[PDB]
Amino acid sequence: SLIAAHSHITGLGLDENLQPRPTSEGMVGQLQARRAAGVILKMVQNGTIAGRAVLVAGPPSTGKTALAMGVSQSLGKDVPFTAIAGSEIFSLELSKTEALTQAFRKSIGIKIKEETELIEGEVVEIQIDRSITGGHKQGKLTIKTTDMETIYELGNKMIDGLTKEKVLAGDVISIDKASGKITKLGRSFARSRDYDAMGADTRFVQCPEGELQKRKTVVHTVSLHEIDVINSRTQGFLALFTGDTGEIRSEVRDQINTKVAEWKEEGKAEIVPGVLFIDEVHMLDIECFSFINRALEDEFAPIVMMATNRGVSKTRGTNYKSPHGLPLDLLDRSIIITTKSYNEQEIKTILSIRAQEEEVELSSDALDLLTKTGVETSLRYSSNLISVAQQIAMKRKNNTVEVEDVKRAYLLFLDSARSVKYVQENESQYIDDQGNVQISIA
Amino acid sequence: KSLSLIAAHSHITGLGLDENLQPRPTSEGMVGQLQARRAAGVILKMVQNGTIAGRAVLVAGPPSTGKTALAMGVSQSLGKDVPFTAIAGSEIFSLELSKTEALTQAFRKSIGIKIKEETELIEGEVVEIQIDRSITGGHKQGKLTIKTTDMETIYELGNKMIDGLTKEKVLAGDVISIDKASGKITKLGRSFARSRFVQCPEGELQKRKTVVHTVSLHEIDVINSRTQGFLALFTGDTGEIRSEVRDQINTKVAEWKEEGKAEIVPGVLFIDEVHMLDIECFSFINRALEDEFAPIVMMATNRGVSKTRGTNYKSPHGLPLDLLDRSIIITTKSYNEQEIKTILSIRAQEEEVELSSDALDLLTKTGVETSLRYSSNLISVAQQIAMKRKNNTVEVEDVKRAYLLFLDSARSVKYVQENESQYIDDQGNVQISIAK
Amino acid sequence: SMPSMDRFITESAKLRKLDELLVKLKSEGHRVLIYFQMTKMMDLMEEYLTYRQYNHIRLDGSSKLEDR
Amino acid sequence: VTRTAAHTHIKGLGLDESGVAKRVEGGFVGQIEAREACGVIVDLIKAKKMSGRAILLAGGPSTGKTALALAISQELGPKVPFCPLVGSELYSVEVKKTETLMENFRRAIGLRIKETKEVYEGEVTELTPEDAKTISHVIVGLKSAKGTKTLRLDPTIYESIQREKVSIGDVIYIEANTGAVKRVGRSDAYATEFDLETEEYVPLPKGEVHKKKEIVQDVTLHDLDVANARPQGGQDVISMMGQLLKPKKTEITEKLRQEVNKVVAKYIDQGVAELIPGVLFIDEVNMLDIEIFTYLNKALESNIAPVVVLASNRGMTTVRGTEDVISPHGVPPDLIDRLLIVRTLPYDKDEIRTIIERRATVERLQVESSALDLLATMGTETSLRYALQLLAPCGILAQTSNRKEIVVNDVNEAKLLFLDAKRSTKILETSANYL
Amino acid sequence: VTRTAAHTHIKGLGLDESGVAKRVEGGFVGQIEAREACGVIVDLIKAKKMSGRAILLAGGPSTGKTALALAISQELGPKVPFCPLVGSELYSVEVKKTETLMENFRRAIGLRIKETKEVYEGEVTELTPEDAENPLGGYGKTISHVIVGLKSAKGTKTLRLDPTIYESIQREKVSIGDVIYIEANTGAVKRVGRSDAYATEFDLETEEYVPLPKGEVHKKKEIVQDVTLHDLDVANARPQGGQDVISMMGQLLKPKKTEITEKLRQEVNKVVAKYIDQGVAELIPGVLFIDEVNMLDIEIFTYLNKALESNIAPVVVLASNRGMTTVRGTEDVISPHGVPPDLIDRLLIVRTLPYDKDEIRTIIERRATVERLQVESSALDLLATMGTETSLRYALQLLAPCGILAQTSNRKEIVVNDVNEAKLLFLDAKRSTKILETSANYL
DNA sequence: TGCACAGGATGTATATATCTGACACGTGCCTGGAGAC
Ligand SMILES: Nc1ncnc2c1ncn2[C@@H]1O[C@H](COP(=O)(O)OP(=O)(O)O)[C@@H](O)[C@H]1O
Ligand SMILES: Nc1ncnc2c1ncn2[C@@H]1O[C@H](COP(=O)(O)OP(=O)(O)O)[C@@H](O)[C@H]1O
Ligand SMILES: Nc1ncnc2c1ncn2[C@@H]1O[C@H](COP(=O)(O)OP(=O)(O)O)[C@@H](O)[C@H]1O
Ligand SMILES: Nc1ncnc2c1ncn2[C@@H]1O[C@H](COP(=O)(O)OP(=O)(O)O)[C@@H](O)[C@H]1O
Repeated sequence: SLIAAHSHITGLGLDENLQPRPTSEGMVGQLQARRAAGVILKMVQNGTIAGRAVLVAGPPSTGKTALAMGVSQSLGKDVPFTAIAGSEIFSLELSKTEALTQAFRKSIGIKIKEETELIEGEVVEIQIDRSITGGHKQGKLTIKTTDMETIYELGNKMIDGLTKEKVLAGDVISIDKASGKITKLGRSFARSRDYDAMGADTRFVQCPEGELQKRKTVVHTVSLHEIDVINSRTQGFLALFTGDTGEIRSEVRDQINTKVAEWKEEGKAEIVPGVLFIDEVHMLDIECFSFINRALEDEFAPIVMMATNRGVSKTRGTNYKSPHGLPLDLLDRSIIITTKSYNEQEIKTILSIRAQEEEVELSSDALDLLTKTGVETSLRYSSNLISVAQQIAMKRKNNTVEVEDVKRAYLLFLDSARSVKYVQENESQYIDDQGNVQISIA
Repeated sequence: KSLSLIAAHSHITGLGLDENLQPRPTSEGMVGQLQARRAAGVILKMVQNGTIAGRAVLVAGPPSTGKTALAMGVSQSLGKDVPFTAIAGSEIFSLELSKTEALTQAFRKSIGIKIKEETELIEGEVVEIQIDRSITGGHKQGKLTIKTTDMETIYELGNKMIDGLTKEKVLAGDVISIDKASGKITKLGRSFARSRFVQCPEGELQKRKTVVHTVSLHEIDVINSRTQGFLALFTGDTGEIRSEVRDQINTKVAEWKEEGKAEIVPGVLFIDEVHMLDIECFSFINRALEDEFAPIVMMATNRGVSKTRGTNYKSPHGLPLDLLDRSIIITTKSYNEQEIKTILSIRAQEEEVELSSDALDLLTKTGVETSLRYSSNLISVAQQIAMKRKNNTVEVEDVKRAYLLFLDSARSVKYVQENESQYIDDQGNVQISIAK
Repeated sequence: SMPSMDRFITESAKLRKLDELLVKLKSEGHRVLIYFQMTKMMDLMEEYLTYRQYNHIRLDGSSKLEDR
Repeated sequence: VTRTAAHTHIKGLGLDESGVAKRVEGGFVGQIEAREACGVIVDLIKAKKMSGRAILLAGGPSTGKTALALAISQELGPKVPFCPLVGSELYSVEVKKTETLMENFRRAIGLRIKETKEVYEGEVTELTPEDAKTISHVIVGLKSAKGTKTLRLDPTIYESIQREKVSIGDVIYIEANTGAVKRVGRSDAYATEFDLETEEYVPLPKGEVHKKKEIVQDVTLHDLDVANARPQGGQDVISMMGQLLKPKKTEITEKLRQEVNKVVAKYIDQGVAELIPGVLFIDEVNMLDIEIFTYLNKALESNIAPVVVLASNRGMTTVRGTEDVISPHGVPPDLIDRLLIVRTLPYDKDEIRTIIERRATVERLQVESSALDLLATMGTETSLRYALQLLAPCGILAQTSNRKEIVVNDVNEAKLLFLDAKRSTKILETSANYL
Repeated sequence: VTRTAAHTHIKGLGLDESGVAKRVEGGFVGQIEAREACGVIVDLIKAKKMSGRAILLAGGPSTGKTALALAISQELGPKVPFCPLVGSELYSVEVKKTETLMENFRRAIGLRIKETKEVYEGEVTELTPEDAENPLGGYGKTISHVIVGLKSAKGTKTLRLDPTIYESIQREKVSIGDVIYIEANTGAVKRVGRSDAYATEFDLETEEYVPLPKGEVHKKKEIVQDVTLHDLDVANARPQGGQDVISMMGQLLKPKKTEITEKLRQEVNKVVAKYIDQGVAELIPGVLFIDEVNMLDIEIFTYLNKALESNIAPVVVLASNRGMTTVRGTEDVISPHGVPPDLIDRLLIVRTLPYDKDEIRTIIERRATVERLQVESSALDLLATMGTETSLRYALQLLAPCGILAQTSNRKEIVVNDVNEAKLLFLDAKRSTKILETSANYL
């Protein structure tokens, strides 16, 4: 992929005692929040308790989404991490509670164990009997290895898998019984007489030896929401991609819960919980908070992580002000992690890490100037200036960003404060709140 | 039929009136409100005459003073076959129908059409069925012996009767009913032969039965509109029926009325909590009452000089003066202690609760102190406390225990107001910790 | 949905543990006798064996004297 | 017997041949100038030359506006289209309000078609198809009580015949122009072939086999617009169960309306059709949004727009959808510049008495003359509508005591039982808990 | 081993046979009067006579309102239906809130039906159709009959199938040698699997092998089903289950909620009353639970006023934690608990009380027992003092980070240092608000 | 002198296990009923 904003973070940077190293795994500073996030990560990996709400709060440009990305990178594969924004709940197709229920159920994974049989051999004879219209298909398949020789019976899906990537009586194929996958490994016979239509340029492999049929055990992870969408109607596997799953009824959900408990009892399946991350949680109505207050108390609930940057602001859907934009019912049943602002040394380390990520070589004086201008202005502006000064650096044909490149990039592009200063100086040229402007210069 | 546990108006069997439209002091489960009962009897005679249409009657009064009970008494005294549509005020705010369309569908469900037709049926007990079939089934010969308690016969069977008899498999001793024209055969069960269970029919085998159908105008509007079938009467997605089909139905009904093939019956549309309607609904109702195919509309409200919905001014009963000019108003009053005691006695006899006299006096005192509905609700939960200590009759201390356990409004308001720091106020400020 | 066979085996803990022991007993390649006390307790166990397609024969009170 | 509902004592404007209103004529009492203006408007509509003319009649509540509109509709006759409407009916949740306004505009332009109905019916006695796998034709011989008739038929009708499962001896119904085939049932002559049967048996038709009739079809332009713009497709003649996909209303384009106008203009020039413009009546016009008021200005300047009649009972009132626009009758002034306003005056005592006597005569009630003056005094004190609506409880209370004449005791009893708005408001003010 | 989430330490109300609540049993501590009132309500529900009764649970935040409703649901048992709702769930974009409220009202009335099925089953041995005279005649199907030969244990039958049954037979893709299952009530066919009388290891489609069915081919069996009235309503509204064209196309279209008319409900009520009168049905009314009732607006309250006065509606349990709050959808009315006074007049309010220090301490002790943690006595005293000082829920949710911090130090017990470190790492609402007050740029 | 409580004895309940016990079905055969005059 490309280079993103949080592409330099691989994990949380913790030792075996859950003590954060100062400069490791792309995360610097913020030791208390990193220790708390490691505690939350170990709580998730324990898998015992459910329905805990964690809130990350602080000023802007502090490392909140960086902390969530570090937690998701330390989580690893096969554990679902659903990351959504606050504005994605509002839809013209589903209600708010239905979208919240789907986002909750996307973060619970079910690990299902299956028994399969693998067949690898050389094809000898293929007989395919089809009706006149081509609908009803059946036939026999004679496959061999160097020791055995077996005749199998074919269904419709097997004939469809054979007539795609067409096997020509001497190819070495591999068939998975439980998955229905046919893979053409290559041709071993290398027949001379061939029709001049297809390529048939497959690689030369050997005929396999030994047992024709081998038993195997496979596992796979399927989310709960996938099972609800699949069992919702006839073509739910299409609705898993088209997103046309309109307001699944509650009876489907409780029958799925009963079947999941039955599968856990039988030893077939095991439940793997995950993390649901809601960035910018303050853009939610009070009805969404009221639904979350009851959805957190279920057994099938993931660890919900919320991030916000608001102070004492107005809760959406009401007419009063609350801390973090959240009502006190949600703040009572949630645990708060507080992030703190940086020094100049952490800013310098962040800028050095981001310059190393973008393959940009900086001089020491350029790094000091960027550190100073990231102390004065925001950190994100000095982070964004690096690639611009880099392109200016090959515009004068040297592969090292000097002080003059940073000065030119500071000259061409503006801050938040300088644009405010220019607008307040030349208010007559911009359209104000009442729609007044002065276009003519005479 | 008509399964029901116990309703809040289940003790009302109709208006208690004599032949001279005077109310008895206690009859058919209704106590008190003699002027309201007399006015409702006048409205009932207005409906039963059926010679005028489109009249609005408003029932207004304080809450929990016989408003919905009067409508239930009118509906029980109306009898069957006459339509009665009872909707709420907030039911017309749909998502796939406009408000005027929902009001039109509610209006046209209260006018019925009476059609009488006669059919022929063959009902009896099957004695013996003899079926002869070929190898290929090209031809089939059939003999059926059927009987009642008065006659015996044997029928030579055709092909389609044989195919309709092997489908819906009948044997000897069954009681079946056959329609000749449509070919529908209904198994009524088995006869009284032990060797569900239905007595054998008597009289003639081929009877001529006349049935009287009552079809609302809305059903004919749905059926005649070709966009949806008759299943829209059950699924409910009629979806904005046009006006030309309604005009055709009105002209055809007026054409059938002259030739004597059909009769018009009018009904009552009851709109409970009419103050929840919007101003545009009131403006549609102002013109919907001036039509020949309009029922008698009864509206109920308890608002006094409230804000009209959709406007910014206050109006009496929450209704604009144009609608109040077209209506006649029935006013209900509050109850004394004897009316409350009689109503509590009737509700005690309805729920099969045995009450002591002192418990009845305590319930009457706490009914005139707080509310009628609170004392009505206390009886069924006092009976469980009575049964818990293995006693049948409800005593005084059981009512006192139920008063101690379940709170009323006036005590709960005071308990909230003394401890306002523990609850969420209008500003979202609450205190959860006990100390400090 | 037809009554399943795996469920027939997982709702009884004794039958489940017997299946777990019999898997390694068959992997060892052995010979095994099982004693019972009820008619249907071996009638269902025959169904379990035919699910497992194991070679088995039965001797009980209803058996004739020649079969023994 | 007869149902009377707030009207139907109005049979017309009661004008003479010179357009001068008599005082008591056509069920109208008083209101000379408004009736004469409505007669002029009726003559203008019967002229059938102008398009998009709009009038508005304004006054107080219960003063005779809707009665005047229904009198206009009675004066024009039944062949002229008349679409009644309330202003709140334009807000639909399926299409925009401008589309509904254009639909109600095109619902008020009619057509007259001369047609001929030809019907064959009777018992089938011969069904001999002829080929040249494809049938060339089929010969059907019908039979009734007055004789037989032998007809040739194309195979298209033969496919409909074998759709209906028609054999020898069934009574059928064939329309010559449209090709409709209906099977009535088996004949009564074949009722004894079996003792028990599934077929139904009907007698022979007593009339002739061949019947002819002249009919006149009345359609509107909106019906043609609906019939040419079905979104899913066509439908069969018989469909007791609806479509699997629900067809909702759609925004019909201008191109379809232009093509419909072209086809109708071609059919008019051959003398087949006849164009009858009509009246679109909108009551309670103050319940319209400013957007519908703006689109009405465009719709009134078309070449096919009918005569529009509006009613309102507001004074200086803010327009709905705006904030600080005050205009008379709740109608914006740019629209007000396009109509003619007809004033409608209130009533004094004796006309109220005469109207009460008229409604008593229509409702088949006998009122004593002593009770009539008390009813008129009650009507002047409270409302005309309150006095009019109190006649039927008075009649029922008189009939209860075995009297066929209204006695003033019944009027006092009906006053005591049923209240008006003012006494109910006085109860509302002098009360403690929610009435 | 097991999953715990904010509950499941509660197994019931914990009463004796006289209805007197113990101080600590059944997972409950305190709240004696509320538990006794809920026991009276439980007996009223088990009486199965009343209809449209309602109670309201009023109290502060974190006092045990949802816990009492879950205890009622556990004391009733799984046979009695129980429909838990939140107040925000009634606003849907497919159908109006009135229909959703009526749907949840009808979803809480159960029914138990003894159902008789006519069943043909066996192993397919012969599958022979015969043709029509003119297949291209336009009207009528291609075939006329299908001869099916079924073999079961100790029996063998032959059937001449209708073509309409054969559409469902061939839609299941049966063949010779398959064990099938035909249900004569609806015409539905289930293909069980290949017969085990033939070979097994020569298949490639992971099929299931089944022995022959016992007994005769033609059977009649009795089946006890549990069905709510809402299930019958949505079955009749969207008909899937026949063999006709409409029932076949009903399974393929996208489902959508529709406004079910009252005529269908009256017909369903008539059929259910006939089933009860025949003696094959039993009616089980249930409980509908609406938590956070203050999220409803005035229109749903006004419809609920009508819906409680029907003769079918179940017992409704509400909950709220507002003192004197304006009702949503209004401007200036003020009512207790956000519930309008006309609805308040039909309720029975059950008051709920806050806890003390000792009750907080024993609740912390029991929840530490449930989560399988060992807590020292001084740490338990500090946790109880913290719960009195800040919140019960904050002291509840700090147990598991304390356990994690104890486990990272290679220990089993929880000591004071872990509680202090969890205090320093994790904050509550009051300290976060105090930080936000003394903040620089809206922290 | 009488009564109440506790301990022992015995009935029993319901699925077994052996285990007969008297019944209903799958093959020969020959002669007498059916077709023809
Ligand atoms: N410790 C850190 N390690 C790596 N990147 C950081 C760190 N702290 C801050 N950042 C950078 O600062 C920005 C933090 O903003 P964001 O991720 O939106 O979270 P928040 O809004 O809570 O500050 C990110 O672009 C991230 O790259
Ligand atoms: N006259 C009466 N006779 C019998 N029951 C009555 C009478 N008046 C009131 N009630 C009872 O009082 C209760 C409240 O009546 P209702 O009119 O439904 O309340 P509201 O006035 O709020 O509509 C009802 O359950 C009804 O049974
Ligand atoms: N001149 C009249 N003669 C007879 N009846 C009249 C006359 N004017 C009005 N009415 C009656 O008075 C009532 C007024 O109703 P309507 O005209 O609908 O009120 P509005 O003018 O407010 O719409 C009608 O029922 C009508 O029959
Ligand atoms: N009497 C009690 N005994 C044990 N735990 C309780 C008791 N009361 C409340 N709780 C706990 O307090 C928490 C909050 O109670 P709950 O009713 O869910 O929320 P609220 O009281 O805010 O409605 C629950 O997790 C519950 O386990």
